[PDB]
Amino acid sequence: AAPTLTARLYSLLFRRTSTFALTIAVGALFFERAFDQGADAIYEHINQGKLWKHIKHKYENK
Amino acid sequence: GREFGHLTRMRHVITYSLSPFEQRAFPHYFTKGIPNVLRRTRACILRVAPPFVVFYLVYTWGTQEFEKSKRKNPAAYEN
Amino acid sequence: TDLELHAPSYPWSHRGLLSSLDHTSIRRGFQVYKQVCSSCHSMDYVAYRHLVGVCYTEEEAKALAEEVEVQDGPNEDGEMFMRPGKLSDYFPKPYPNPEAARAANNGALPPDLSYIVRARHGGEDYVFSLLTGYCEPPTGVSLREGLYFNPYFPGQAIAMAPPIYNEVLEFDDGTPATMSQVAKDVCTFLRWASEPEHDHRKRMGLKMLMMMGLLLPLVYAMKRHKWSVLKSRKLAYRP
Amino acid sequence: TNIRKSHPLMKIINNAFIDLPAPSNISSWWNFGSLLGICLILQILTGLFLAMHYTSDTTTAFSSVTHICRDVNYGWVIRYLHANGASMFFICLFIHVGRGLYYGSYMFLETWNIGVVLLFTVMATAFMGYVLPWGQMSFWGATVITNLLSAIPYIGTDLVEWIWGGFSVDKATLTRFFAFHFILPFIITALAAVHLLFLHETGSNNPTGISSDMDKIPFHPYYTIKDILGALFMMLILLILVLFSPDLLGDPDNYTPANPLNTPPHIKPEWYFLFAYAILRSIPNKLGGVLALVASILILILMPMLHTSKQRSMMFRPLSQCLFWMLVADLITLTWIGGQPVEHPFIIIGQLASILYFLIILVLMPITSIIENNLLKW
Amino acid sequence: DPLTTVREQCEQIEKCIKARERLELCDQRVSSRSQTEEDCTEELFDFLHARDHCVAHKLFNSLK
Ligand code: HEC
Ligand code: HEM
Ligand code: HEM
Ligand SMILES: COC(=O)N(OC)c1ccccc1COc1ccn(-c2ccc(Cl)cc2)n1
Repeated sequence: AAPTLTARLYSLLFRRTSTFALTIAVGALFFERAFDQGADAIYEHINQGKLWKHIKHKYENK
Repeated sequence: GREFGHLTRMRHVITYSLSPFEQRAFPHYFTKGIPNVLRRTRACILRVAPPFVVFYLVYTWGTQEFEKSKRKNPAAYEN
Repeated sequence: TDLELHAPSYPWSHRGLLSSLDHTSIRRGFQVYKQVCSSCHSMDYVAYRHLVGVCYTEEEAKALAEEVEVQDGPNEDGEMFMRPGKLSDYFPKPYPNPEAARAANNGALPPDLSYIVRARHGGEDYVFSLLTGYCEPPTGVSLREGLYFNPYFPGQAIAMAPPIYNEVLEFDDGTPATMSQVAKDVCTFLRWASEPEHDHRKRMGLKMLMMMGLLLPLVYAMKRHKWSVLKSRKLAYRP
Repeated sequence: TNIRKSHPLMKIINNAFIDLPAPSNISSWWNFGSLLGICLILQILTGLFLAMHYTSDTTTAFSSVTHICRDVNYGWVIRYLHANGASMFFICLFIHVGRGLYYGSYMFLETWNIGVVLLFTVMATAFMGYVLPWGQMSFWGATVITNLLSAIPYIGTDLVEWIWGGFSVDKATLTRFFAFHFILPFIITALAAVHLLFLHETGSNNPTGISSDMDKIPFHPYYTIKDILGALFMMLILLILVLFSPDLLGDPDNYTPANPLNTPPHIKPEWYFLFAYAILRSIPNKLGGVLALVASILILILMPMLHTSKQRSMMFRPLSQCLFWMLVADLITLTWIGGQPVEHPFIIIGQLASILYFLIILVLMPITSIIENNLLKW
Repeated sequence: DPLTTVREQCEQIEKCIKARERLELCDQRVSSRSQTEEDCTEELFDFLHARDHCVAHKLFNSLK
C-alpha cells in the first residue's frame, strides 16, 4: 500500500500550523515575478505590432 | 436566551459521523449529480416557465405592431 | 420623425475583448481632426499633453502645439499678448460665441467632439456611417437653404456639407488618402479621445481572470472539506 | 476563563457570528443578506473619492465628472466601480425581497417593517445621485418628479422651491441634492444594525417553513466559509462589468450635457427605476400618478395581514408558486415598457400591467391560499 | 477609392435590387400630380439598410 505524492511536506512544515498564520507574508512568492509567463506575454501576442513599444525603433535615433 | 443547551427536547435519536480527513471531498459527482439535477429541473419546470413564455409573446407582438403603425405604409397611402 | 437609420457593425481592430487600439491609426486620424477640421468643432477636454506615448513621442508633439496661435492672458507694461502652445493646451475652438456659431452655419451649432462617440447610440460606428453616407434629396423632400440630405441623421436634414473627400490630406509616412481611409482613421481617433483608458482596461482585466481562476477553485474545495461531515452523516430512531 | 465567552466586547461578536445557532438546510438564497452588506460598504469607500474631487453647480457639474475619468489618477476605475456598484446593490436587493416573499419570512413582523424602510431609503438616495452628473437624463428625469411633487394640493409649491436651492435650475440646486445624498447612506448603516437585532430574537427561517430547533449547527465554520465563497463570486461579476464593458448599464444621452437647449430624443432612468416610471406614466393625472408610485412600494407592509394559508412558505404550495412567477414576469414587462416611447401599443400594455401588479397581491393571492386550504381537508 | 468599388457589387444582390426598383417606381409618382406629399425616404431607407450591411462585411480588408 504505497501512497501517492500528497505527503507534500506535511510532516516537515505543515503539521504544527506555523505555516498557516503567515502565508500572507512567508508563503507568498512564486506568483508575481514567476507570472511573467502570464498576462503580459499573452496580451502583447494578441496585439502584435499595435502597441507603442512595438512601433518604437521607427522613431528614435533618427 | 437562544443558546445550544436550551433549545428543544429530544429523545431516542442516534447520529453517526466521519472525520473530514478520513473521507474524500469529491464523491460521486457526475454519477449521482447529473441524474439529481435533472429531476430537480423536471419538478419545477411547469411552475416557473409558462409565465416567461407569455412575456415573450407579448414582447414580439408589441415591437412588431409598433413598426407597422409608424412609417411602414404599403397600401393605405393614397388620396 | 418617421423612422431612423441605424449604423451597421464594422469589424474594428479593437472590437474584441482583449484587443488593443492600433497606435498607428490614431496618429493618422489626429490630423484628420487637426488639418481637415477644427473649423467647426472644439474638443475642449483633450490637450496636446495627452498625445505623448499613444501616437507621438514628446518631440513631434510640442511642434504641433507651436503651430497655432491663441491668446494668452495679460502682462504688466502691456496688455493681452500672444504666446503659442505651452505643451498643455486644449484644442482651439472656432467660434467666439454660440451667437456667431449658428450664424455661420444657418441656425445650427456643430457640437464638441471630445465625447461624441460616447454620447450617441452607435459609438464610433455612427460617426463613420454618417461621414461616408451622403445622398441626394429624394423625390418630394423639398429642403430649405441649409439642408443636405443625410439618411443617418435624426430628422434627415443635417446642416452639414460633406467635409471629406479624396485627398483633403496626405499622411506623414505615406498612405493612400482615400475617403474611407480618411474616415476610418478619424474614427480610431474620437474613440481614444472618449475612452483614453481602453488598453489599460483590458490588460488589467486579464490578470483579474487569471487570479480568480486560482482563488475560486481553492476556496470551493476548502468549503467542500468542512461540509463533508454533515453530508456523510446517518440518522437512526430507536424508541 | 474562555476569553471569547467572558470579555465584554468579544462576547457580543461570539453571540452574533460564531456560536449562533443556524438551520442546517439553508440554501444559497440566504447568501444575499451579507452580499448587501458588502455592497453598502463598497459604495462608502468609493463615494469617498468622488465627493473629494467634486463641485456641484449648474455651470461646472458636467465637467467636474469628466475631470475624473481623464485627469484624476485612478478615477476611471473608481467612477465606474461606483456606477456599476449601485446596479449590483439593486440586483442583490430584489433577490432578497423576493426570497422573503416566497418563503413567508414577512411573519417576522418587526424585521420585515424595518426592511420596507430600508427599501425606501436606498431608492431615494440613488435618485439623488443620478441628478448630480447633470446630463440630459439627469435634468428631464428630475423635472418629472417635481411636476408630481408640486401636485400636492397645499404645501407642494413651497416644498419644491425649498429643495431646489431656492428658485429653479441654478447653482444651489445641487447643494441640497448633494446634501441629501452624502448623509442618507449612513442612516442605512444604523438601520441595518437594528434590522439584525430583531432577527436575533428568533433566528432564521428555512426553506421548509417548519421550525428547526432540533437541527441547529454553529455559524462558524459552516456559513462563514459559505458567505466568503459567495462574496468572491460577486467580486468576479462586478470586476467583469467594470474592466470589460463599463458602459453596458447606462445611457449615452447622459453624456450629452444638461441645458434646456433642446428636448431629448427620449426620457428614461436607470434600469432599476423602469418599473416605477412605467406605472406613473400610465396615469393621466399628476396626483393619481404620485399616489400609485408610493403605493407600489408600501404595499409590502400589508403582506402579514393578507396571509390566509395554514403553512408558512411556498415549498408545498403549487398553485401559489404559479402566481409568484406571474408577478416576476409582470415586473419584467414594466421594466421593458418604461424604456419605450409613449405610443399606441405601449399604453394599453403599460396600463394593464400596472393593474395586474395590484390584482395579484391583494385579491388573487389571498383567495388561492384559501382554495389550497380546502383541498388539504383543513 | 476602395469604397466606391466595394459599393458597386453590393447592389446586384437580389435583396438589394428589389429595394432599388420600387424606389424608382415611386419616382414618377411624386412629380406626376399636384395633390401629394408622398415622399421617398421610406423607399430609400430599405435600399441603404440592405446595401450598407454587406459593405461592412468586406470593406476593412481593403484598407489600412
Ligand atoms: C460644412 C461645415 C462642417 C464640416 C467641415 C464638418 N461638419 Fe460636422 N456638422 C456640421 C454642422 C453645422 C452640424 C450640426 C447640425 C445640427 O446640429 O443641426 C454638424 C454635426 C456633426 C455631428 C453630429 C451629427 C448628429 O447626428 O448630431 C457630428 C458627429 C459631426 N458633425 C462630425 C464631424 C466631423 C468628424 C467632421 C470632420 C471630418 C465634421 N463634422 C466637419 C457641419 C460641418
Ligand atoms: C440595506 C439593506 C439590507 C441589509 C444590509 C439586510 C441584511 C440582512 C441580513 C444580513 C440578513 C440575514 C441573512 C439572510 O437571511 O440573508 C437579513 C435577513 C432578512 N431580511 Fe434583510 N437586509 C436588507 C434589506 C431588507 C429588505 C429590503 C427587506 C424586506 C422588505 C428585508 C427583510 C429581511 C428578512 C425578512 C430577513 C429574514 C429572512 C429569513 O430568515 O428567512 N431586508 N437581512
Ligand atoms: C447606498 C449607497 C450609494 C448609492 C446607491 C449610490 C448611488 C450613486 C449613483 C447612482 C451615482 C451616479 C453615478 C453616475 O450616474 O455616473 C452616484 C455618484 C455619486 N455618489 Fe453615490 N451612492 C452611494 C453612496 C455614496 C456615498 C457614501 C457618497 C459620499 C460620501 C456618495 C456621493 C456621490 C457623489 C458625489 C456622486 C457624484 C460623482 C459621480 O457622479 O461620479 N454616494 N452614487
Ligand atoms: C438613477 O436616477 C434615475 O433613474 N432618475 O432620477 C435622477 C431618473 C432619470 C430620468 C427619469 C426618471 C428618473 C427617476 O425615475 C423614477 C421613477 C421612480 N423613481 C423613484 C425615486 C425615488 C423613490 Cl423613493 C421612489 C421612486 N424615480
